[PDB]
Amino acid sequence: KAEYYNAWSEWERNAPPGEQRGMAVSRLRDCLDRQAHELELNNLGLSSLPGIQYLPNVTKLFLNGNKLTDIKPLANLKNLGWLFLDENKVKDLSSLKDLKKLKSLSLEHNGISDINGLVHLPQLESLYLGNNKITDITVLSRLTKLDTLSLEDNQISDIVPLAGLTKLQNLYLSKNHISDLRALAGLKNLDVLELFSQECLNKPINHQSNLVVPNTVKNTDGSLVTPEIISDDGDYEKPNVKWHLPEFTNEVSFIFYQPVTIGKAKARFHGRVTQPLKE
Repeated sequence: KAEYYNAWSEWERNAPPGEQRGMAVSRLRDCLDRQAHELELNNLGLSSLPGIQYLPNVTKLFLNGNKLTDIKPLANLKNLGWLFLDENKVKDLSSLKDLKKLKSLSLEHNGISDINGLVHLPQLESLYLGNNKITDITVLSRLTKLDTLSLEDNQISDIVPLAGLTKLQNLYLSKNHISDLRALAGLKNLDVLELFSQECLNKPINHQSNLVVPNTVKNTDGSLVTPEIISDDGDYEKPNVKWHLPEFTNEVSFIFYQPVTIGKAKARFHGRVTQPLKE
């Protein structure tokens, strides 16, 4: 504990060129001294953590509203059940690998794209990944104990990794790039499902005066969703969206609004497909 108090003072003096490192050192000492289960470090602006070697009574770590980029210091908090890292800048989760009791992880607004470190947390029950940069969700197929998964406001178009996650009950997928719901067809245990605000972007094609674009928006059974609104006087004749474009234009689009039911869960699958055109 002398060595701990010491490490923490050195760290307190390395604030980069508005971090509340005094308050943090106070909280760390209070936590260690009382062998507390909770270490509350929210909104301190911290850009790093010192060495923390042995807080094995700590089961709840609150770090919302800091600016951490490296969570290697958390690696030995092996008894953590709840970890909150909202609005940090963490971009690799491999340092969590020995946290086998972790049940809840919040990591909103970190800008993370590489979530492969989740492979080490098969017992996770709640995972909050809203507002990140996630395109590749293939790790999530390992997280078969999740009850709650937020993936909203990411860059996800391939949801196949969720297809076997039948335990899922709360699933937030709004503000992604999802046009095909088939991966959700077996998720009949859902209560909450959010699928609004999709913005899907086709690869460019050449402009033609008679344009014919296959519809790519699919229900959970693979059937095509009839567009609601089509740009530029276009029409729909399944399976195609059609336009007459006597002059070049650089894009056309269409909007879809589809009630979905998966088990008991009811949601609106609602979004836009954009088709860029090359002259």
